[PDB]
Amino acid sequence: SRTVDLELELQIELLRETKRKYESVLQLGRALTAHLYSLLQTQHALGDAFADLSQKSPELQEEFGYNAETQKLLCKNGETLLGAVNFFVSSINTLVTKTMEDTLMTVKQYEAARLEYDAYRTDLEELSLGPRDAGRDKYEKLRGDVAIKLKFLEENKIKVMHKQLLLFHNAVSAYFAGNQ
Amino acid sequence: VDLELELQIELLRETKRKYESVLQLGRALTAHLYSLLQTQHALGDAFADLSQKSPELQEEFGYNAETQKLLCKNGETLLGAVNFFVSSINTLVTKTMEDTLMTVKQYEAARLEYDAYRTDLEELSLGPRDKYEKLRGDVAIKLKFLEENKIKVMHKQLLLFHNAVSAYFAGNQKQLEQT
Amino acid sequence: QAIKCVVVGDGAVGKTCLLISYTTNAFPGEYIPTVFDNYSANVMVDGKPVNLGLWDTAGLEDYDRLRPLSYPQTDVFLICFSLVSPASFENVRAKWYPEVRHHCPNTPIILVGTKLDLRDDKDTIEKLKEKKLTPITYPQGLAMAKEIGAVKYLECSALTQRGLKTVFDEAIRAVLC
Ligand SMILES: Nc1nc2c(ncn2[C@@H]2O[C@H](COP(=O)(O)OP(=O)(O)NP(=O)(O)O)[C@@H](O)[C@H]2O)c(=O)[nH]1
Ligand SMILES: [Mg+2]
Repeated sequence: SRTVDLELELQIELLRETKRKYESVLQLGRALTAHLYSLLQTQHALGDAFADLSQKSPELQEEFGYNAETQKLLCKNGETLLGAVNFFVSSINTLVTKTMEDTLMTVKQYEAARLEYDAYRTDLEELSLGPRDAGRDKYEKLRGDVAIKLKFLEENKIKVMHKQLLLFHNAVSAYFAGNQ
Repeated sequence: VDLELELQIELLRETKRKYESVLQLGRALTAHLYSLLQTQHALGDAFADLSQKSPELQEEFGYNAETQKLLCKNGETLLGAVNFFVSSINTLVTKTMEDTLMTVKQYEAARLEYDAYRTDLEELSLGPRDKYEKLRGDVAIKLKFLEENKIKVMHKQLLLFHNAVSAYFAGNQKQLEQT
Repeated sequence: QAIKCVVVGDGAVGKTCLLISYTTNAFPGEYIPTVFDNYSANVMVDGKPVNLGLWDTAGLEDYDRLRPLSYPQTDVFLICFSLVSPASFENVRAKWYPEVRHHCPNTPIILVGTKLDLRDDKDTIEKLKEKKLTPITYPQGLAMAKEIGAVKYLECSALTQRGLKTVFDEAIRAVLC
């Protein structure tokens, strides 16, 4: 006695699961941004301590200086990285937080409508099983609305993620190329 | 009193300091680096999963997962090195240097007393005990032997650390091309 | 929900002590703990679960180049200054206000008076009088915020905690409004 739009409901479950996983990648990206920022700074300090020690220690002038230059270079290349990651996080935050929420907002209206329609016919039956009488639009309209949104949403999800994954990957790689 | 020693000791302290402040930035480096691997480990898993579950973006989640993974692998080695760095330097600070700085507190307990008891018992004179130098040897020969150690440990420590950082990026770019 | 709060403001003011006191309930004293570290906190703001991310910064010119890197995706800034340091307070408009805006001209800012204790103590009250200076009164700190657009102005001591908890409870409200 339950209404089921099989294909559509399978897609709604998959979108909820995707948002769940994306929100998770999003949390990791944020942490990534914090830790990267903490690292970057140290390497800067470390770069000074070493450089200082380099001048106040001729016995180890070359050894400290060699490390000071490296910690300094890394710090600089790690600024470009931290930037790229902020862009990754920000971009995906919009997708989940806004684009996906727009659709889900429409998915909730449709489900609410599906359930009230089920309660409606059920009430009709347990009313017929009485003094006899044996002789939907909102649900159907909403059902069509989400079908369209799920389609646009999926198209946009692929473009955004394809670009964000490509660039994030490149940045991560570049933080070794120009660093080598 | 004796200038040389107390100019050698005033420098074993400024040094014990800079190395203490290096030991700090080093513990931090460890911490922040450990965190970064956890996130990277988690990110590669999240990416691998999405890769299997998302055919539309299978390649993109695919290579991101691998990268994050080799990166985590290499990072553990780097972390080993950094841990060794900090530790070793820590030994040269909490022990080797303390052992020298302790025989100095002693030397000082029997340092100003001879210069004091001098200006002191100097007042009583004209009206009408020798191992301050034994400890002296244990603050000159205990000291100079420490500086050779500084050089020995730091020279090696400074180099492993640097090669490790270097290796880190070499191994990365290397393996980050076998694809 | 995830909110990102970054604490900036002339070095020596007490931004780090402000975050360690608030999150672990202990003065950063006793050794000065893990440098360049960041802090977070889970708080119940009116029957609501909030994940509060706190970003620490460096106040010396030398870190000017890699400071804005922590600014992106921020939800609320905390420009700090010491009520015992007139020189700092001035930099609130001189350096901080312009920078934070140079990057995020649309983010809610809140002014804070770090070190509300060393304002009525016997010593800094004399040496601060030895330099021909004086503490920072409510007005001008209250006016500084207004001279800016600060969604709020508060004062606290990481040593006494007094007014500490309110600082972050406000930052959250300034966010979800
Ligand atoms: N009495 C008192 N002292 C404080 C307070 N906050 C910080 N201090 C002291 O002020 C000094 C500087 O504190 P700190 O937190 O390091 O300042 P900071 O703004 O983080 N400096 P930086 O940008 O360089 O890291 C420390 O010696 C600390 O004990 C406070 O609320 N009351
Ligand atoms: Mg600080």
